[PDB]
Amino acid sequence: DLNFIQVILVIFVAFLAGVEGILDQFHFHQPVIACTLIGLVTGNLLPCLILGGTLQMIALGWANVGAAVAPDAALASIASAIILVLGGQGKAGVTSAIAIAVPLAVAGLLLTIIVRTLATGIVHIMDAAAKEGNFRKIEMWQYIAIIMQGVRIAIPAGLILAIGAGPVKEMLTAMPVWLTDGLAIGGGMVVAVGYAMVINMMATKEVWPFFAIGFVLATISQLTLIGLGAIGISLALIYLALSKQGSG
Amino acid sequence: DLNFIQVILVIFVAFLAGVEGILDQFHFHQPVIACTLIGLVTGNLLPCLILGGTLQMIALGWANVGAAVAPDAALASIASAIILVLGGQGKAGVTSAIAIAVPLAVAGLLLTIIVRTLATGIVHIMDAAAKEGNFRKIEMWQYIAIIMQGVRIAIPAGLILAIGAGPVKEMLTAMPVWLTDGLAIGGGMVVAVGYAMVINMMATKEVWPFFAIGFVLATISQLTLIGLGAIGISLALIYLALSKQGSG
Amino acid sequence: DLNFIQVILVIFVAFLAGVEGILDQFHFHQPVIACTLIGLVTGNLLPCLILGGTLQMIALGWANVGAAVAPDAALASIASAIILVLGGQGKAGVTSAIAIAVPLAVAGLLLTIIVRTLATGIVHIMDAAAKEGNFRKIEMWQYIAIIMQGVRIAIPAGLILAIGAGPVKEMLTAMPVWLTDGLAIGGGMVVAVGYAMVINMMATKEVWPFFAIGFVLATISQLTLIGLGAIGISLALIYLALSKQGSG
Amino acid sequence: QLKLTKKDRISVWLRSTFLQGSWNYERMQNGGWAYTLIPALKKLYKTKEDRSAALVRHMEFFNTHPYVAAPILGVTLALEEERANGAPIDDVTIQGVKVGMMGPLAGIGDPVFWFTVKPIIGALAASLAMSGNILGPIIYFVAWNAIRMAFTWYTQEFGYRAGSKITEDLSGGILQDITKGASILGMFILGSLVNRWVSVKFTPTVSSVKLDKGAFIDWDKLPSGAKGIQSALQQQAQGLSLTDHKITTLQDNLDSLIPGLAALGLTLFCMWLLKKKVSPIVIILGLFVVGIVFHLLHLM
Amino acid sequence: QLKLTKKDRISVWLRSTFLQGSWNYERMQNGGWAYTLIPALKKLYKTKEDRSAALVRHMEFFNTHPYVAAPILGVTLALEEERANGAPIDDVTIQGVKVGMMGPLAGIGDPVFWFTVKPIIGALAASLAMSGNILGPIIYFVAWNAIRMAFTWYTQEFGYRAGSKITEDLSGGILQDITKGASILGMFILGSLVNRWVSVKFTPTVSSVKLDKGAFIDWDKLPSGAKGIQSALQQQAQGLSLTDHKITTLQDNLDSLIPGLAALGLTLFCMWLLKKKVSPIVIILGLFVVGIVFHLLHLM
Amino acid sequence: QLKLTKKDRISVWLRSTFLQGSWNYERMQNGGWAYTLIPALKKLYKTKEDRSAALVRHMEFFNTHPYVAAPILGVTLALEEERANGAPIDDVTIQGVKVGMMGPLAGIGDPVFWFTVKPIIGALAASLAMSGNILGPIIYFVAWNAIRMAFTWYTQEFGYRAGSKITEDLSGGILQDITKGASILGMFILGSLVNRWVSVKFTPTVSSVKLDKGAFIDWDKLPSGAKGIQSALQQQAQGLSLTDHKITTLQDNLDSLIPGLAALGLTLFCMWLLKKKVSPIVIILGLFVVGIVFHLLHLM
Amino acid sequence: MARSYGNGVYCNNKKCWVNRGEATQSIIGGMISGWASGLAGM
Amino acid sequence: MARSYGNGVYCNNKKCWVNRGEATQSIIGGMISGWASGLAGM
Amino acid sequence: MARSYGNGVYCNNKKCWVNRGEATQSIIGGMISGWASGLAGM
Amino acid sequence: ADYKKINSILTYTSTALKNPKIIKDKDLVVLLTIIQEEAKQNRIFYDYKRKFRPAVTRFTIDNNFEIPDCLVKLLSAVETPKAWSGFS
Amino acid sequence: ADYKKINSILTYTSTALKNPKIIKDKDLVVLLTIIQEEAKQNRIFYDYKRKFRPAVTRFTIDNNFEIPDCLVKLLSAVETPKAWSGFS
Amino acid sequence: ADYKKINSILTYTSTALKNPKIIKDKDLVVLLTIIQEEAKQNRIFYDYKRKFRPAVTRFTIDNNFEIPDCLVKLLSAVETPKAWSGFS
Ligand SMILES: OC[C@H]1O[C@H](O)[C@@H](O)[C@@H](O)[C@@H]1O
Repeated sequence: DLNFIQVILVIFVAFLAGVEGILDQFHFHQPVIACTLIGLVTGNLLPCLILGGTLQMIALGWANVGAAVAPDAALASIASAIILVLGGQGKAGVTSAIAIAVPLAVAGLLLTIIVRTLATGIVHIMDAAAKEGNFRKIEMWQYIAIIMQGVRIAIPAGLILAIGAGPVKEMLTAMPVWLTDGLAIGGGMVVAVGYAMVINMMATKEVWPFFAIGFVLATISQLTLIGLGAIGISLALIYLALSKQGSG
Repeated sequence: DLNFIQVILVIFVAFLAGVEGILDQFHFHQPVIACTLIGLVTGNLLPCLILGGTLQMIALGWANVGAAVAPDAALASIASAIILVLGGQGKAGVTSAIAIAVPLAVAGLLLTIIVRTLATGIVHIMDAAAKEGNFRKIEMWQYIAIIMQGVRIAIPAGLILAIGAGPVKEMLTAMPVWLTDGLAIGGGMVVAVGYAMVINMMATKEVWPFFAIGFVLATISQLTLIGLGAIGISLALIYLALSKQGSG
Repeated sequence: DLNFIQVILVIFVAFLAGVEGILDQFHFHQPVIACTLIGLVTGNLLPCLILGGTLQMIALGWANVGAAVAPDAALASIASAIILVLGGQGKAGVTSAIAIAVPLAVAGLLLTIIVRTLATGIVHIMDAAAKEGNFRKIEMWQYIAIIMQGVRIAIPAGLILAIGAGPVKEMLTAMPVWLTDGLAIGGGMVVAVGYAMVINMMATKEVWPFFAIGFVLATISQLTLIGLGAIGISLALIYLALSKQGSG
Repeated sequence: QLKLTKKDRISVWLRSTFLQGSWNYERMQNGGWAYTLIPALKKLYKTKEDRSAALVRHMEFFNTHPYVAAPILGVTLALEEERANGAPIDDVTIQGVKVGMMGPLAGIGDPVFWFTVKPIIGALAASLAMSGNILGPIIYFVAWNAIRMAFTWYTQEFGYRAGSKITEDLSGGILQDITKGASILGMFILGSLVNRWVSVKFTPTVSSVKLDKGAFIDWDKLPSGAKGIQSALQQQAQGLSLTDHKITTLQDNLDSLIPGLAALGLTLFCMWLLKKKVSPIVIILGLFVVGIVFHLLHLM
Repeated sequence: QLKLTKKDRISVWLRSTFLQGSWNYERMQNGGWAYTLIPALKKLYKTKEDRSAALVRHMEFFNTHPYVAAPILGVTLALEEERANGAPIDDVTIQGVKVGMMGPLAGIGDPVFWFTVKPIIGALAASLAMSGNILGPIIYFVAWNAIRMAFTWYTQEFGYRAGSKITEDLSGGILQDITKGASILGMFILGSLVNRWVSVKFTPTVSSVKLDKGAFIDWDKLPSGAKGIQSALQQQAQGLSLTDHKITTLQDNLDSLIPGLAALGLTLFCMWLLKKKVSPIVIILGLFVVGIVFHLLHLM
Repeated sequence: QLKLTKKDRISVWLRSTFLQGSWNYERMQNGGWAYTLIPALKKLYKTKEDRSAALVRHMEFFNTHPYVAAPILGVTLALEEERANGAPIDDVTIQGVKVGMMGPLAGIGDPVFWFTVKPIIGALAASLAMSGNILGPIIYFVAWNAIRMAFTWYTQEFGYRAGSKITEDLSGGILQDITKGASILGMFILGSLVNRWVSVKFTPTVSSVKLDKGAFIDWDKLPSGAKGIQSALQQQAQGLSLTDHKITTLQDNLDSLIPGLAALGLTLFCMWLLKKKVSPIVIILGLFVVGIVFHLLHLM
Repeated sequence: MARSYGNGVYCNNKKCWVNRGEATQSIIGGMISGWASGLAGM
Repeated sequence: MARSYGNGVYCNNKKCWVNRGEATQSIIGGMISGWASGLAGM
Repeated sequence: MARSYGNGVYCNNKKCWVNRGEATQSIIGGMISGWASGLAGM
Repeated sequence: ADYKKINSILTYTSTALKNPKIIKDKDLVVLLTIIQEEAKQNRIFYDYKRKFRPAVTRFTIDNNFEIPDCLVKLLSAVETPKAWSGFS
Repeated sequence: ADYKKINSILTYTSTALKNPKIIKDKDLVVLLTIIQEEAKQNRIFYDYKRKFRPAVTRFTIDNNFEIPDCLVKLLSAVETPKAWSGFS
Repeated sequence: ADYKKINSILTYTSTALKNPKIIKDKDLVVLLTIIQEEAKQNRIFYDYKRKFRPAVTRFTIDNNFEIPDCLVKLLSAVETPKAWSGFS
């Protein structure tokens, strides 16, 4: 079981992961670091390290771009690690925790968006502080916002630790095969949204043909992705050299 | 055998396929419709139906374009399906008749042009009808130019019925294997004529390089025709955009 | 063994291969010819002819271009043929001599440049010969200036016949397996030098993208060299027509 | 005055089925076009000179896809009804609106109806028909005819209701881009079909050399039972052969250069032949006999 | 006069880690930006009006990649030091240089730090962690933090020392060309990734035609021992089907058209729905549920 | 007056065999070119200064393919006969027509004779010789020499009969088009040869993970007799491993990046080394030794 | 043993069948070329 | 039997492992996509 | 067991032979590049 | 060929080349000059590349969908091969 | 949405469309006109194509890295979707 | 590099840069400036890219196949690497 020192340490690690989810500076929020810390403070170290390596492989390409924000690997890692410690099955629950991470990652994305939307009141209070020229209120409220971004993940962790090992083991054993299978399939379709958003940011009548050429060339499986990129750069350079002559 | 009602009934459909082989409006000369009518009026329905299904597949892409005339599916369907009934071998003879449909399809192409050349005499008669303003004179002679296309198929059908089941089964049994085999090989080379007259209508020193790439890209068997066309659109889109900037 | 009639005849053939190796006119230096004459005079005819047939394939593409000199098939042919004759092993020794024909083809590349550099001094003698209008002083030195090119091949051959059949058999049995094996691997890495010289003469920022596509298009095994060439010209035709529009 | 009723427009509809009635090569569809116009021109003009004037007019060169002529038929009826009641139209606008429409509507009509709609409907009817299904032909006659009478009738009313006020906005700035871009695709897509859809293969064999040890599997040393198959797949995976002979055919010798090389030669030769004023019926009849002889000589 | 010492620069360094503290959507990183500048605003201006002027100035919209903001930090510090010591800089050069630097540095930092170095360091750490070595996360934290701290401090020092003399030689005559080439490359590579990384595969079978003799291998007449395998491999190489049934799935029917057709359809639908003001969280949750249902219905 | 007979033209032809006689690097074919012209110039100019003027003239830089020099040889003989009889030509046209001809005729000579004619004859003649056939070498000497003597003789007389009336219509409007179009193909075709014809193959293995159940064929539960092979190919067709070990070599790791990666580095390094004033005999000799070492350490 | 007649149907010596894959490619290939050539004809 | 979770790791019912080739391909494609998008977004 | 020597001839430890297909491809690539080498030179 | 056809073609081509609007279609001039030249030799031009009819539509559309008499009567002066094989 | 935000956005677009240097920027003229139109209908513009901010960077760089007040205060007038999925 | 060669090359290129015709070919004027400088530095230029000789043909053909003395005597100033490997 988990004693008082262990639960406090778990909670503070979760809070720091919530802080680093948006701070994006020390990257405790990464699956390897977060799962390692949770396993170290719970006593079940190696299963947590293995799980964190697995999620980091899963979550290699999640990086917030502009207003677009990734599915919050901090909550996914923290919640998967806590599932993994409380449910038992050190190396056996690796697959179950990895399966539960992705919807938990989407839930963390929702939570971080809700928090970033609530941060407008903080920015407005800072506007007022600028109107009155107080540095201290700025510092206090910035600390306060960092605190709520940490508690954004410290809270789901607290509620999960509130739900004892009994019911979490029951939920882990009461998982239909089709639920996990369909969740994996749905996770395998997600990148369509991101590709569509990038295309929408890039698509013009002058570039749709190049999209078609690249898409059709992807069907020759001997060509490698580096080779496809080389073909793309070559077409781009030829097009620019020709269009510069075209302009004059 | 064929009684007097059937021998005339096959003539009525035979004339209409020649009538519809030029009108191209209700599509009685199509293999699926033409073969079906001969089988229905003779009692050997299903063997004629499947031949119509088989022949309609081969005659999918035959359509007159401008002055060019398609391989006369009115003769290939009507005259081949008759030998299917007279020669016996209902389901066993679906293969035998199909082998001689294509050379018949060519044999009609000879006869349609000879008829389409005699239709020049009628309009020379009809031009006089314009010089006197006779609405009756143009209508009557038009029925002639419509009737002559029908008997263009009923006359060959008359001899194939005049040459009854006696010599018809002899010819379908005295068929050398190689006469069948080489005719199939020749049939798969004829599409080189149609491409050339189409390429001759489109080939220019500007577009000759686009022929070579498409030919060479056809050597990668993982590409489909749709994918090759998508590459086809994309170069066309890129070439026009690069050429209008250059010219102006 | 080689009698005194052969040793004179052997060097003279080797001398003429050196004589023709620079003339590039009567093609006595070619492996099919040069090997054949050594075998004809030495009595070991067929093993030399097969070697000549074998070596000609390795030397199909060796031709001097500008100041660049081909890897001296005159020395490789002569040295291998005498290696093949002196050491015995008529047909069994086809492979062993071939393994050392390529490295000596390089050894003549060293020798041909040292000879082609001393041929400078003769023309410095010849420049003053133009300063006096001496036709005969011009002819005499040119005969001389041809002779040492034959000498460049007859002198190693003179030393190879000086080192009689004894030690040539010892070395061909004292060849380590790896000394043969690594040299062939180095042989397939040579063409990186020749391409680099040609690519250096042709590479510009405007044609570098065409290099990358051709490199990447080489990764689809279904394309042959001819097919890759057709693609290259089609871009060349399209590029010229598109850039002439933009510039004028 | 000389208004055209709904009834006469339907008789024009019925007669348009004969739009290909005469089909000489000099003026292709003049008979079918002129025959279709009689129910209107009978009432539009009544003098012998006036009836002669119309009949000489519409006997000239007319050709297009017979389904896409209905919008021409409406605009032609729009012009002559306006002409009959008084409008300065004389031999320049009557032919000019028609000739401006026959060409471009055919190049949009031939793909839609001939090479797209017909094969799509034809495949469904054929696939059913080959399976012994009577519902094959019944669908095909229903589908093609239901599609045809809706388009041919509705647009004919549209051509009449829109006058020649749709042809003004048909300027050829776009048209010089459409055909030129079409040619890029066509020369491309016919290139791919030439490499593929032209069946030219050569049978005869050239060299049948005998392989050495280490080249073929040599099914004599194979293990017996649960390990013989093991070494069979791995030796093949390394490139070992299933027979002790390497069979080389002329097709591979041509294929080693580029696939479809013999198809291109025939394709170029047909190009050359038609330019040389050779009737394609002779070439194709020749192209069948060639298949007879080359297959007899064990070539194709 | 109002020169900034090394201590205040180090304090700005330490405070820049919280540059993303507030992160509202209206003004993106103004909270952390203004927080990082509090020591500068303290040490530079002492009047109540001037501190309010600086704070209102630095609460405006700011966003970039948080690591590559350090050169902006330095140039901003130099400009504000000039403003404090007396220089006609009036709200137009502070914001102007700031906004000029936000964009291109974000576009050059998002690749370098997010999608190029972070995933490689993460892959190394993940391989180490899954291999049972604790050295994975330790190496990851050490490397990423060292890279970040060195880059941020050095870039801040350079941005301070370089003044506003870097952005003057930053004409926009070439960023257009960089963007256009970027768009060509990105559209190509995104087409390739649509075909290759978005898996939309259908399970259900369609046709199971029963083959005639000569189509399948028919493992009854096969030889027994050292020749059965030979004949099996020859019949497999000639194309004879390894079973007496031919399986045709809907995935094969789609693939006969083009690979990745369903993936392209989903990509197009996501583009259309995002254009139609659908929050991508709803789209992704719906995609998860769609996967759940289509796997329940045995489709995917 | 000073006309040149048929006989003197033959000796010039006979002497052109030695056109490469000297072959110094400072002036490549000047000795052979000057030697070739002795029988004409002796019959043209009789003064000692006139002989010196001709001999200083034609000792200057001349180089081309020795077969296509005959049209230059004729045009040079055309100008000298005109010059000897009296024509205001002064050392500007004499070198000018030559230098205008040496360059471009080499770029057609080198492909025609060296890299096209010679190996096609050579590969045909080698194929006989390797088979122990004496018809090989005899044909090669006959083929190459019969082609040579007719071409070098005929064009010598054509150059004499056409003079400087051929290069006048040799304008540079076309010459710039040819080379630039040549470079597009060349960079393309050398690109394809680099990916293929440059052998840099690495042997060593990296990873040898042990496969779990369901990954390999498991040759213990296979059926015995006419059903063992059936399930072997079906397990083969679905991707199950023919062995219980998956071997990943260094070549795979480079190949997973792109094929031919190690070859592109070498030629680019040769590009870099040759730019760095390294004589290619050092690069090639070094390359042979590299093959010796990298095979010794089991690297290649 | 199977004489090709195009559009997916070759034949045998006692039964002819249509191949759906080759029928689908012919239904598409003619559509692409027919549309382009018909457009290039005007 | 193996559930694709992308970036090289799929899973099994009791064990999850990474396909190194797919991890490499994903890292290279992510590199290209991020670079191109960052360059175009500006 | 067979070391490549180019233009279709590799060798064995006692006998060497020609690969005709690779002999043919060698002539093709030498022809195409050689034509452009001289042409781009001028 | 038919002697009444050749003379009238020579009439219509000679008539077409003098109308100001047709000469502007330089592409059409090429067709007429060859058509007149072949008619000048009692031969009828062979339009295997089907170029003449598409041009008459291009000129007509370029001239406000209006056409003169000489171009209309010359539409039947061409051969236009007639032995289609199809696309299959 | 927010009425004060709508009114202020209308005011800022209005004053932006009167500065000569901004007036020159047709690419920015499009976005300003559209944003003023949407503010005129009491809606906050949604740009799934993130075009406005890169354009403000382009204009600022084209104006000697100098920016006015209206563009700065309109920097926060856009929606800019916020639910990234990644490249994977 | 030889001392008589360096001075002669500096002599010949110097007179080449003063002829009006050689000046027009801007490709050659960039070349000749390079020829002086490395001759000015007592080294013989290493054009591993064989550019100088083809340009002499390019210039000569543009001048009605006429060449002066300075370009001809500079034809032997090149190094032109000389260790071909082939295409194989
Ligand atoms: O778009 C660049 C930049 O935008 C936002 O500020 C955040 O998502 C950052 O992590 C990202 O680097």
